[PDB]
Amino acid sequence: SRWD
Amino acid sequence: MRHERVVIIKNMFHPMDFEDDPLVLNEIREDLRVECSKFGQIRKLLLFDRHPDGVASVSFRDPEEADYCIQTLDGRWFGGRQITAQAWDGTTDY
Amino acid sequence: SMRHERVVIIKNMFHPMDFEDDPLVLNEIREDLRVECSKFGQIRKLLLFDRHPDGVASVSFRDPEEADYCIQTLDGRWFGGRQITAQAWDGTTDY
Repeated sequence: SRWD
Repeated sequence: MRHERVVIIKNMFHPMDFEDDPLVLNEIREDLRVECSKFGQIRKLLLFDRHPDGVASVSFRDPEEADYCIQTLDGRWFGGRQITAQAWDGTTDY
Repeated sequence: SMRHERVVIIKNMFHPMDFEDDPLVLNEIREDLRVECSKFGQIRKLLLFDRHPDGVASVSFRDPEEADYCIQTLDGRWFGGRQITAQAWDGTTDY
């Protein structure tokens, strides 16, 4: 995942 | 009186992100679905993979979910890029 | 690869086309890297291979613990669309  | 349900996200990607690897576009589309599902039910999810501004649109079932998505996502970081999130103007086709 | 390797190889930090249409970006990226890595240890040499298609930089530290710290902190960090990798130099590959 690339989130935050 | 428009009760806008569509969120426009920018700077989420660059089209060159996809040129080497043909799986990245679906990877990041599904990543966005997962994050956005935290705010409410999604009706329609579009990534404009040729747009140089890295634009996606996320359409929610209710305007309150769009408002909450905009509050939470604007200024957050996605793959090392700071994104913007704002209400669709209702007329622009990306 | 060496037991006490002090040289860190960082990859996917840029693409050479990043420097095509603005000659200031290279120096910004280079000092951004120097500023981050000097928190990890004394830098003996810092090199950006600005034409390498894989976006390679090498940072030589004074002590092996400094390289180990740099690797731990930077490896897998997201940066302008890519995950950078950070690993000990194998002591042979040129860039």
